[PDB]
Amino acid sequence: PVPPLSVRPAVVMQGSARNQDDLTHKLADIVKINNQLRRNEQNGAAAHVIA
Amino acid sequence: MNAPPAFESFLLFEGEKKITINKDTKVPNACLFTINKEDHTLGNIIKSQLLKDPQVLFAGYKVPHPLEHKIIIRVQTTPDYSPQEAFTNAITDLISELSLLEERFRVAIKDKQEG
Amino acid sequence: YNGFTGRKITSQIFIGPTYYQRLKHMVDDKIHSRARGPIQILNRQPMEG
RNA sequence: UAUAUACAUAAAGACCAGGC
Repeated sequence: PVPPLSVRPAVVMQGSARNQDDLTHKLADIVKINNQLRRNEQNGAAAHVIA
Repeated sequence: MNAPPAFESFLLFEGEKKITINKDTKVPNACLFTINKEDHTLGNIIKSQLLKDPQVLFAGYKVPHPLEHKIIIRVQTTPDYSPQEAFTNAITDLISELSLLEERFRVAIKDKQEG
Repeated sequence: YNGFTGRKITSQIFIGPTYYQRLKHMVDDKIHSRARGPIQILNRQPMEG
């Protein structure tokens, strides 16, 4: 589950753009690697790299 | 930021009566005067002039609180002498004292200079 | 002598010059009052400080 | 003549100093 924007609000900085809560980074690190794990199993099905 | 104005002690704004007279139901012939914007200078003179009057059973003042400026003077007199009469004769007797003191202090000055 | 009534004070009082310090702590900087003001972003509760 | 200018933004965290 991915908790809603309320539970992980952004940070609006008038100086430059926005900052993001810890979860939004911690959830980005999951979606990156989950996707790398999507391709390997779908493309090469290489067994030792998945581990 | 909450400090009250300095002038707020001796100046009356709109609607404040100087004196407020309220009868006292505990006692016959008892009255209670309320003087706004005064302090122990004025209250103590009168109390001590009321206790010379042999028809005055009780007289006293208090400042209810020091940060608000008003005096509360209870007076109880003997029957057939009104506590408003007691408090007026007090004020006219000081004026007849202090007018005698200001004249006797002027004589002692002229005597004092070159005499 | 009493200041209000003029009369002496029965017990004798101990007076002398003494050296006092005024402290960084004043009431104007410690005073605070709150009614329906700013509100925290995440908790929707009142701000701190 | 009518009608209008209504409020939001300064993040959060860390350590340090002091208060009762």
